[PDB]
Amino acid sequence: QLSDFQRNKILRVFNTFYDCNHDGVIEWDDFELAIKKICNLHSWPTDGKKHNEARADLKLIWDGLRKYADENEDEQVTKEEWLKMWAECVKSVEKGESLPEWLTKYMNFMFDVNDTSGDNIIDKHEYSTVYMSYGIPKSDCDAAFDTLSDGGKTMVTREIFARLWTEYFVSNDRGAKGNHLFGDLKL
Ligand SMILES: [Ca+2]
Ligand SMILES: [Ca+2]
Ligand SMILES: [Ca+2]
Repeated sequence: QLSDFQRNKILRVFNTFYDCNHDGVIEWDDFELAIKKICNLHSWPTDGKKHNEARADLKLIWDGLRKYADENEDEQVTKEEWLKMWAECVKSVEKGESLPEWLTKYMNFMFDVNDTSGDNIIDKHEYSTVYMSYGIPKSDCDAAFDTLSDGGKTMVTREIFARLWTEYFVSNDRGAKGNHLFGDLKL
């Protein structure tokens, strides 16, 4: 199963990015929250393309996560179910098979949220603008971004971001740069 390192990486994300209302479970309510949070960030109209567009993708993502981790079918993902899922989902990515569809779907969703200007590149400002809005300190965005972009040597494109996403969730390597996808970890 998952090491202390992996567990904590998987939990850190649960508590930070998924459990918006901060009550200890994931539900549709946390997603209506995200949508609000990102609209406030980018000043999208409550009813524009981006708002409804985003509401569609999250309905998909949620529907994906929950037909996947919600063993007990009550429309709620517990940390217990989250971890139980990730356990087998991880040992299955290190046996050859790729991620679940909903998880790629969230990754593209996140990428598009970052890539404000829409040139297919996350620049340092766009990055810190997002991740500061989830509580990650400005300095942990700068330390992170220098790692993910490789002091400027690598362009953070949709493709590169997806590969860092997988490293984050699955790698048991402390040296792996995808570890700092969501803000700098002291390792
Ligand atoms: Ca919640
Ligand atoms: Ca449940
Ligand atoms: Ca950009």
